[PDB]
Amino acid sequence: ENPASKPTPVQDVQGDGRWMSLHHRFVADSKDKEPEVVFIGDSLVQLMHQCEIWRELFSPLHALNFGIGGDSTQHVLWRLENGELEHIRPKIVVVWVGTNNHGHTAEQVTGGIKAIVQLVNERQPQARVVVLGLLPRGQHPNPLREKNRRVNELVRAALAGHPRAHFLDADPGFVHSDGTISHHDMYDYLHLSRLGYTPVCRALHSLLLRLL
Amino acid sequence: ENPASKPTPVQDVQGDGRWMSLHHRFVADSKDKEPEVVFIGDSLVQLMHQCEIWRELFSPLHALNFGIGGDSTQHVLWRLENGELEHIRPKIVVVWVGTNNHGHTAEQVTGGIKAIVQLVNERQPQARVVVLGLLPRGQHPNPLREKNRRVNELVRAALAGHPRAHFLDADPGFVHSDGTISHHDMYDYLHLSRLGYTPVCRALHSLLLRLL
Repeated sequence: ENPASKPTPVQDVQGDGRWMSLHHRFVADSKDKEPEVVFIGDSLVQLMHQCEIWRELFSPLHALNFGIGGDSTQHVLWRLENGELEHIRPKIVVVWVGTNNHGHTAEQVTGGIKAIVQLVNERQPQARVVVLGLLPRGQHPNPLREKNRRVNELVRAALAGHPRAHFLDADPGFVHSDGTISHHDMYDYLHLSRLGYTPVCRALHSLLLRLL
Repeated sequence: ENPASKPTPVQDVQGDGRWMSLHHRFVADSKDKEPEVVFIGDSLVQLMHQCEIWRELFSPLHALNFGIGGDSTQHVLWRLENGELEHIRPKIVVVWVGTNNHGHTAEQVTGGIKAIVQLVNERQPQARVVVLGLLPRGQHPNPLREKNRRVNELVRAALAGHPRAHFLDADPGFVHSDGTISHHDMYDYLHLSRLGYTPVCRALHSLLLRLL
């Protein structure tokens, strides 16, 4: 198996059960609500709900945010299989995950993203899927930039022939000419500041509006 | 040794060097600035700079935020020893760390907090130190709540006899009568929402103003 595409929950090694609490909250959300758009992924998804305004762009679209910080592809795959797509019939599912897949190759991460798209295509066949590219990270040039770029190439190639599957590069050019990423854009060179989120969210929002 | 009080940097096992970038940024901050207050700790400190307004309460006090998500006590101790207290002469240092010290007992975590206070007392003897209590976490009752409470008891007892060392319980009562924490307060039952931050920041700000 590709570990990136074998669905598995996060194991609690801390003791407070937070990841399963989040999953259960989302399951309840889907049971009780009727979203047009559901967003799922890692902290870049989750903190959009706080740290960008979410309220002005995405709230109007009738959206649920199932981001969880730290998730890898296989965790998002498990969550979609285990309740978060039940009781709903979204028009669009937005996926943003793979930057946390440490120890997986770029090809394995791509297989995890492809597996997520396929599950959504099975469980929610009416939905369009939007996959976001993995953003650059690290203050300076480093292997995860190359990795992330290579996933993006491979995912873009995989989705090119997919009528209702859409790859979106949301990066406005966070890596400057000198190789650096500004902490004004990503405060810790991974996570977006409010300023970082603006261009990202703008780009997503445009696409969503087109599709919708 | 108590692992919580043996200073050690976070080892990069991902490859993008972000933790050392953050440390180096803070070192540069201290080299170039003249804070009256420096805040140091984990993500509860770091995201105050974003996710609470920071700008209206803490900015006026001439403050630097050296929070880093994921740090344990020993990481904060290393960072203070390795450059982040150089070139400055703050009136107050605010410490908030120990919730991430997984695998350390409550007594070991307390020893790490005590070690941090002692280092600040050595390197910046004019400064008052403010330690925040560890907040509850997890949606429901769990061992980390008891752990965190027990650190708070032990730290409060340790600091009681310390003229210029101040323990602040900033918890307004996030654990409700039914044992639960609301995701409106902590979106993932650890990290504070903007709403969660308001009472916390209010309480800190009051204390700071008294002291100052």
